[PDB]
Amino acid sequence: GTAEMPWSFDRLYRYEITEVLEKKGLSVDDAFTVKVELRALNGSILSS
Amino acid sequence: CNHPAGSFSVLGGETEMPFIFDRLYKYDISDPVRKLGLKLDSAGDIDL
Repeated sequence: GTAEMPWSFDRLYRYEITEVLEKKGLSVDDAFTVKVELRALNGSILSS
Repeated sequence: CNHPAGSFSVLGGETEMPFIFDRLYKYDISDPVRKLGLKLDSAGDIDL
């Protein structure tokens, strides 16, 4: 919101990708890219 | 408080590739605490 102190996490956060990578049609060694898209409830897209 | 506890450097130059660290860096400060004598487990009365 607006009234929360600036908080930073201690370390990284994980999400599961093994199934989507294996069903893509490639193994771990191949080089790919990861894109992140934002969607706020305001009704717009923020800065990726 | 004016108690020294240690120091370390950071590598930085204006021609740096913007980067970030994925893990929490760890540093050892046990010895000055031991010298000060307040018990390490009951560290609930210190700050840095």
